[PDB]
Amino acid sequence: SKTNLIVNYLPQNMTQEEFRSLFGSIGEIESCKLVRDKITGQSLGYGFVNYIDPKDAEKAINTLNGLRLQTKTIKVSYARPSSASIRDANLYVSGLPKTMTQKELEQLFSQYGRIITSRILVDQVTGVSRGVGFIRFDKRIEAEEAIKGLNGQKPSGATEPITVKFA
RNA sequence: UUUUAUUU
Repeated sequence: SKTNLIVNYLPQNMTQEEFRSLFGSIGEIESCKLVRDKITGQSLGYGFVNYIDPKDAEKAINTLNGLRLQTKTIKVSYARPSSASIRDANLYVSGLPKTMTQKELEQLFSQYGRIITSRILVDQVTGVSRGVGFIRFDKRIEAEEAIKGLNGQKPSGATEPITVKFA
């Protein structure tokens, strides 16, 4: 992209100043905002940082992505243009082979469009896949095509069919 | 039904 970044998985405790302070260390910022609920005013867990120099936006991703703050591992990536087309493109998937890895889940779903995030939920005990997860596409239309194409289908080698629906 | 919460 260029100069605008979206930072996800920010801890609920991180303030607007600590946010600007953390990213301001990379280089000059034209603007940045820790997004908060319109009514409660509480952090929504993500924010945006727009640098003056695109080289610093690149440095921010290279140096800050994966930084562990409190219980989170933040993600820093390029913010795609604010368009209604990228909204509601999150899918909840279930019935996946428990042997399936995130790499395979994304290869399966990538046929339908650019994947923003993907995750396989694991048992909060032994760490065994639950065969359930999420896939967030770039465009809502791509998620629509993935539902039509994969909902109720059996992914190569799978003995059981998977379920795909909007989160 | 997520590192609850990826477009201010």
